[PDB]
Amino acid sequence: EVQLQESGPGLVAPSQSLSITCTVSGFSLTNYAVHWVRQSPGKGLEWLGVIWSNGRTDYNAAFISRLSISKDNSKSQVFFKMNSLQADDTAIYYCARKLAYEGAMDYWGQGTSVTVSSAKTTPPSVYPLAPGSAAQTNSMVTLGCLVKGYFPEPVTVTWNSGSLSSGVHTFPAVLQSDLYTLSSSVTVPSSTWPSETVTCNVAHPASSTKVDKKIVPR
Amino acid sequence: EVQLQESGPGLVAPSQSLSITCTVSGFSLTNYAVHWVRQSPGKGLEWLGVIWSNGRTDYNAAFISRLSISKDNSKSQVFFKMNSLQADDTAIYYCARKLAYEGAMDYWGQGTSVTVSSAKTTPPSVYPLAPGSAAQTNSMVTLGCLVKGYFPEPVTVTWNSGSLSSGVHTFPAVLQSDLYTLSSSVTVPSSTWPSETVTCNVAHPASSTKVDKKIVPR
Amino acid sequence: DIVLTQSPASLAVSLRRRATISCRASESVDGYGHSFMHWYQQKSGQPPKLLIYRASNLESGVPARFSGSGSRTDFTLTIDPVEADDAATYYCQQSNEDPYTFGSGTKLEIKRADAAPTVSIFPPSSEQLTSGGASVVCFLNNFYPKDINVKWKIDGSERQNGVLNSWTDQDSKDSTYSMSSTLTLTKDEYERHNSYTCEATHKTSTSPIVKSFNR
Amino acid sequence: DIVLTQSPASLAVSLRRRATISCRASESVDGYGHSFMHWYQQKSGQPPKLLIYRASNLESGVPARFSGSGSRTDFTLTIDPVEADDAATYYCQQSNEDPYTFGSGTKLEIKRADAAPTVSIFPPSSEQLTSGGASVVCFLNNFYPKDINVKWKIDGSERQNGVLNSWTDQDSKDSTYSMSSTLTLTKDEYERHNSYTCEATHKTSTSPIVKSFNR
Amino acid sequence: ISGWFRSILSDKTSRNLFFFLCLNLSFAFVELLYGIWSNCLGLISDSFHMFFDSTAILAGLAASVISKWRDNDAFSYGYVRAEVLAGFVNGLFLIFTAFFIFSEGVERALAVHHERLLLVSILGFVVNLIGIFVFKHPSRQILQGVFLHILADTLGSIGVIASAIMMQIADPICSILIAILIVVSVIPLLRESVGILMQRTPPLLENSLPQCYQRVQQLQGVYSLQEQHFWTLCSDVYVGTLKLIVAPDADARWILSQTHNIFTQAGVRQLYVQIDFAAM
Amino acid sequence: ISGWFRSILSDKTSRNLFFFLCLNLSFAFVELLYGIWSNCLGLISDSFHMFFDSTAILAGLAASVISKWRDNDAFSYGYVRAEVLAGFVNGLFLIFTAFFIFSEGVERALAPPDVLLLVSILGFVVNLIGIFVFKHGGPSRQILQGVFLHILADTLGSIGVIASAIMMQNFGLMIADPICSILIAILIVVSVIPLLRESVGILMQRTPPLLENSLPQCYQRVQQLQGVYSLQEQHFWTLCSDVYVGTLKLIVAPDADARWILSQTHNIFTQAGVRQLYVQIDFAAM
Repeated sequence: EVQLQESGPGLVAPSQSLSITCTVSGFSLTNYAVHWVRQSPGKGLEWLGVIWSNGRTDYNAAFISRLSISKDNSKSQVFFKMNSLQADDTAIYYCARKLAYEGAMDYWGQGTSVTVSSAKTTPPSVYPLAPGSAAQTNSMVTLGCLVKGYFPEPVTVTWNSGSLSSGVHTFPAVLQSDLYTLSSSVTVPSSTWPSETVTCNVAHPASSTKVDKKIVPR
Repeated sequence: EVQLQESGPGLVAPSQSLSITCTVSGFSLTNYAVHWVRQSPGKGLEWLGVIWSNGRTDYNAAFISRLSISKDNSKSQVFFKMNSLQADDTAIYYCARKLAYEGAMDYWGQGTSVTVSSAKTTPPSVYPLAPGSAAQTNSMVTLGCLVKGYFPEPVTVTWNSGSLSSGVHTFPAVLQSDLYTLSSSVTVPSSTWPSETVTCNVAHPASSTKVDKKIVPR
Repeated sequence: DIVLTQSPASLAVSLRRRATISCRASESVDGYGHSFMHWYQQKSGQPPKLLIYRASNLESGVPARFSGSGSRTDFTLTIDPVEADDAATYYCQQSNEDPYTFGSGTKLEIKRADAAPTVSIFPPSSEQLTSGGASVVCFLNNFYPKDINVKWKIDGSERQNGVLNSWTDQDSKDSTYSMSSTLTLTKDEYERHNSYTCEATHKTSTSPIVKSFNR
Repeated sequence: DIVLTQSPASLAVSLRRRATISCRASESVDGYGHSFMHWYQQKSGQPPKLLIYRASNLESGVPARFSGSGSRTDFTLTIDPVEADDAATYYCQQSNEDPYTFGSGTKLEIKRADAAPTVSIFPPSSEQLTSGGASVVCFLNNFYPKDINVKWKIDGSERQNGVLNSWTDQDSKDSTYSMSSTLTLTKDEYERHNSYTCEATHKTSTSPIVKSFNR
Repeated sequence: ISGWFRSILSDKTSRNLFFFLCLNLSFAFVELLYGIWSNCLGLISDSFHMFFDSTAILAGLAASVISKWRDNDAFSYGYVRAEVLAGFVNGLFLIFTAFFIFSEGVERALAVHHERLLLVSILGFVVNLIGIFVFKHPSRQILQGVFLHILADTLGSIGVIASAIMMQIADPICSILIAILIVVSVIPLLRESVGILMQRTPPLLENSLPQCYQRVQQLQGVYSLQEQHFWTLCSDVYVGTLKLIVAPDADARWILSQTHNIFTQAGVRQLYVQIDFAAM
Repeated sequence: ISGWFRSILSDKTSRNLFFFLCLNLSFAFVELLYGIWSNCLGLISDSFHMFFDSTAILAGLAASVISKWRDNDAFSYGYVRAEVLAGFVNGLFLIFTAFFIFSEGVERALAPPDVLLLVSILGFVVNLIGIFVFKHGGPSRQILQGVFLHILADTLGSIGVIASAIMMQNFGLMIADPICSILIAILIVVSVIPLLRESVGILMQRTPPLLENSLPQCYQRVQQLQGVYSLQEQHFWTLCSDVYVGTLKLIVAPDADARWILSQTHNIFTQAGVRQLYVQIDFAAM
């Protein structure tokens, strides 16, 4: 039941400030230190800092001039503030409960992706992908949901609101012309489509866009 | 995945020896102390002892003359041997992992009931329990499984091998004539009985008795 | 050793209220600002589960509605708000001295609106009659309170000789109780009468509930 | 700061075998018999999960098939037996010096028997067509190994201009991969041609897989 | 200056101590004058011995006033050790001169009567009797030595009485006698001061330390005891250090509190317990 | 006692002290013979002053021998402090004789009496070979320093006697005799001042002077450790020469890594020269 949840802006303009709030449950900030660690494809995992239960803070020396960590024990929140963000600060930021009496981090949050760019948020474009006519019906049939034209990362793509999970193959985003595209492939027995309803739910928290696209045969 | 499972004789003759083997998983015996604690309706929870990672053993001073705890790290087993078993030694015995750097017990085994008596192990007698005739069919219909004449505790009574669990009311055993009586009650929809199969499964590890009896209308 | 006394022995609290359990230690379990006192919860047919360690620290993963406080010899475990799952026996354990000792235990009872018992009756099965016995059993499920009266009528005859009552612990979901009232007889005793009735007297209604069968 | 180098960069291990990952520290991360080195596992789209702390201690609840060893500057993480779910990136982190630093990471790839790619095609939707674009997507699911070739045939014309390929991480149950090969065009470019074919070349068979549609 | 002249009138015991030291110094000056005028080596030896007794009292007062001082970066433990040092120095200055007295004796014994007024020996006897009567009943190793030395002064005054009545040469024998008496008087104070200064285990703590070690070993999760060092800082102030090895998961807070309780009951004011978690 | 003599010759300083003491005692027997030949007039005084010297070298040699004894239950730290005590006694010896030399000047200041100078010359040659032997006096630091200072004081006293005597006969200036003694007592007191200051500092449980200037930086480095809240009750003292003992209590976070804090604190104070370190660790409430 030990949980850490980060909430922060997905898109931050370069040289502005980034503020993330980590809310914790299942443990108290009165006896646990909380670390902040970012992970990027370039620099990999990278420790940023830690806040201790009495309010003592420690920082990575490379960030001591532009980083601050605060907390409030009553509401069980930890605040992460960074100043003068550049293009290399685009990363997944995680708040981590340190393992007790050890130098490792035993619990992690899901992380928030922060992209540092001057582009604007674009709501996603959701398109169904049905098999061409009825060729190759077989017993196994594949369908697709193309999410093209969103910015920035990420989006959650789900089929039938999580009731169906097997056969879901979601693909990572590809960047072209500053704009992001992805596809999600699902498979299902032929006795189920188009017998009942299947749908592609696309959630874009950056623009708060919810799409419930209905997949229909041609 | 931290788990402790005890295995020991449910029935122990008076003035004999009791030996329980606790198998641990999810943690090593090389860095955790294991406590042994017994619970009885008369004396409540009683702490018996602790074995440490190096093999140091501490005992309750009331059991210093008849208790011995050992272990082996390779198979992750802790051995608990008590001597001069008496009438008040019948209790549920648990091996518990110690909470690290504290005096508490963070994880517990399910416990083994140990009954110290001169009576012999009697396999249970399983009796079906259906409503008389078809009076008061209604929408909710109650069925029962009666366990008479077993010794000692426990018996695991399940319905459809545990597939159905809602509305299942198992009653505690009662002693009479040095033997034991137990009743299990289940509530099922009227359209479900006697439509499909409902069964009572009784497991008595003391006599190694397994029953998967069908419940049939009268 | 250090003797821990838990007051009250039993506690009855309603939904979304506050429950307070007190542990008294004969000697101080304090050392240098640390109170070596821990709180466990034991539900129905389960091993004890740690709630508090060192008298104020929540174990990782237990809900935030539990809290601990106290020092020296007086300790308090507080549940706020009280849920239906909190129906259990709560123990205090000191670890300041050898041996470790546990409290006597405080059973928390969940308070809710009264419910009429669902009453059913069951005659002996054919297998049990062929065995040599005859057990007639009345089940009273999903009721409140613990206090319930069961009477056995055999063609208008009251019998209190071979009746056994078995109670169940409070349910963790709907906070009700179950009662099994069984009577045992031999073949001639069962077959020399015809009608058997279980009578349920409960505080919900003045009129008792009748459940009868014949032969 | 202490630099941690993880070798190999990638590791391929079959089922039920032993996997060994080495972390080399620039300076000693030892103090008084304790090695302040920890091993994390990060699966597909998941936060890092702590496996080992202090170079030999398994975290509570992790499977026993993980083990750690080493001292000073050389440390070894051993997985035995290797399961399908163990396909992830494994990181070494030191906590002996400020700041905490992590290793580069070793990606463990699960080796299994080769599988032919299940190949499907999907033309642009009517809604995307009316929008102004046209995207044709060929999906290659459940194959082994990572290496695979995708070609696009347009009435017998080969095009490598507007094709984007997307890989997936190795599956945790069946240890396979997926390919999304998309092509984008405008209105007239899509409708001036009729037949579109996606071609799958894999090491499993010499004959490539043809998936075609018209209009 | 003038404040001290009126301060001792307000109190009584400090006035008695002032009278003690003043009479000691005055009679030391008198004996030195008479031994210079005469050739009474026994009288000169008693003068030197008491001279140093009065200096012992004065240095004890100075050591107390310095030990009252505060601690700082240089002196983290305070200036309490000065007390011990004062006593030690006294013994050294009581062993040097007395031994030198030995010299003058045996020297004279190999190769100037001047009776004049040799009756001052009974005056010294009366003064030393008054002194030991007044002193018949943290100031442990400051005034115990002074009591021993004034007892030795009484015995030495008896010896010089014998030498004077024999004079009417038995002076070297009484000189070496008082030297031996001074040495045997300063043996125990020197032994206590040497024991403290050598970082020895406190003698009042020695017999209770095996029980403390056994009780500490009994604590749950303790594996072994290492590097136990106990010493005396000043009077009834003991400093102790020890390293515990404990289980890898041991309750270190509880073990620390229990160890401190065990050694606090035994009289150790300052304790340092270093807890080391074992690998196995 | 048979094995004791082998131990004495095994050590460098112990054997040098034993040889110097034996040579002083042979010079002693020769002197005392010339005295019991009725020439004892100043001879026996010189003889007991030199016996006091022999006592000083005996104290130094005994301290050197005892300091190597194995530690026991009563003496947890061993017997190394016998070194420092020697440097305390020897210096405290050299002051005392200084005053007497001072006093000796007074004996020849008011009414100086004129009471064959060879024994001073042999004592001088003894003193030169002694200072040649003990040139190292610039655990055996306090022992060698005190013994070298004693040898230097005796050498100075021989210089003063010889200078006074050569102004007596060949030059005939009677005034210059007490002033030599006054000046040379002054010189020996100033010579023994530093050894006494260091010995008093060590025995007063004072912070080591070499360790004192690098201690705030160590405290700062311990403060920078992750999870350390505060430092208190830091006590550093000198056991024997170059051996420092330190104790300190840290308050830490309730979940701090105690193992790593202990290792880092021990490393920090080990680079500072502390040989025995006791770091108590106290976990805070919050």
